[PDB]
Amino acid sequence: ASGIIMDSSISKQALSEIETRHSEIIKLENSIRELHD
Amino acid sequence: TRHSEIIKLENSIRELHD
Amino acid sequence: SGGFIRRVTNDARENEMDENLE
Amino acid sequence: NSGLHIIIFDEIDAICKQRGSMAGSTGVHDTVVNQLLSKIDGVEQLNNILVIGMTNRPDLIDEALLRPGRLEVKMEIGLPDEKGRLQILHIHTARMRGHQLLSADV
Repeated sequence: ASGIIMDSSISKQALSEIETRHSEIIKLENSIRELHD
Repeated sequence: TRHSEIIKLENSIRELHD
Repeated sequence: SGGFIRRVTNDARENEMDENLE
Repeated sequence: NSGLHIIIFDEIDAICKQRGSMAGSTGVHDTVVNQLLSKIDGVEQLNNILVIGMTNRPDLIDEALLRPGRLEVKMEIGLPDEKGRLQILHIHTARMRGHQLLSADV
């Protein structure tokens, strides 16, 4: 009964979903800053 | 739902400005 | 209108954000 | 005009065994040797390095590594003889003899 072995591993970047689009909220702050001005 | 809320906020802001 | 941020990232950072906007 | 860089492998017979002996043991044990060989002396040339290796079983290391130009100076360190033993015993009893902690009948 030959046995006792090993292995190697790899990975994958699964969080492909973009996030930059929802982070460009600056313009709304600019408009409300103008309102407060 | 994004479009409705964003456009509503823009309309309110523009009306307030004018 | 039921939310403002698409929770693609999950995590708490999004949740609070949404509420504030509302 | 560059300085000098020193590398000290320890127990080099643990990652540098003969190629094709165990199918690289799932591959890594062969690519490691190939990378090391290609790096010590390759198409590009270096002239400011020095590699020192130690081992107790010197007939297992890959032959393509123990050639002139890669590891030239091979040395064997063995048990000493009477004069060597006297010198070794002299080295390790200097501090005592300095401060008079050693009896005069030794």
